[PDB]
Amino acid sequence: HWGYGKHNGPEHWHKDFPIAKGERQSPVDIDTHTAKYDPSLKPLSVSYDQATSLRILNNGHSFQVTFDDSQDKAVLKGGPLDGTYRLLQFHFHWGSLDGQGSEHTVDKKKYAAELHLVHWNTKYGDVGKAVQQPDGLAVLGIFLKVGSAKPGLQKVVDVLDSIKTEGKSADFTNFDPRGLLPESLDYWTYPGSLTTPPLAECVTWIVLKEPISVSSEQVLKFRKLNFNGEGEPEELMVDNWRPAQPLKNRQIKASFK
Ligand SMILES: [Zn+2]
Repeated sequence: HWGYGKHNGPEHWHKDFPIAKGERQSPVDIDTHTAKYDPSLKPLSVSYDQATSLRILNNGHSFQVTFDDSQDKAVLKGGPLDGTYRLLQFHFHWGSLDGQGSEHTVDKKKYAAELHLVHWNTKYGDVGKAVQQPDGLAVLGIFLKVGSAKPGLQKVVDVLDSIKTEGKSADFTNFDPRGLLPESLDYWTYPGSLTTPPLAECVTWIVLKEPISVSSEQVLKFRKLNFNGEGEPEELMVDNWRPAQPLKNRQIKASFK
């Protein structure tokens, strides 16, 4: 069973998931000087006004907030995407200390955390089918730096004590993910993969340039979560990030000059 430790972490994943060594793996370092501005890229359309959050869950690798994706309520369109992508869930990756935690890096800089909003292409009908397609998923990635608090994150922070260990969930209705977005929707994009098993090469990555700021107290609460189930030896859920993978034959494109 895979994880982030010495004996089951990212450098082991290829044994159960050989696509780990594939041609379009994520995350990557974003070399800002090499990314080409693409004037044909559209602004991203984030339509989250009718989002319906359902539950918050500790899945043993991260925590996730899940949405009703049975209709087009919270959708991502435009940008590099063709078609409509439904929001299924968001989750985070973070570090043991503020100098690591993000999956993507920017000129090798690591952020304290990274938010992933996972969306699937409605033309494939369900997420299981979408992960089998090269354009099945769109993941919007947002960097977190530590400074001022993010008010729209606090409702999430405050319930994490109720989902400390793997398998715990709670109701998490009426959460508005618009409160997690930075001012600018300027972005980089590239074709990649899921960053956790099964590492499927089904993702159009959209990584926002502008980080959000969160407070030290907010990120400290992430670090109190446990990878373990209740009753097992306590192992803090920290450093749940995959390192940058080889870019290979890919171009990262920027929406902005
Ligand atoms: Zn992720």
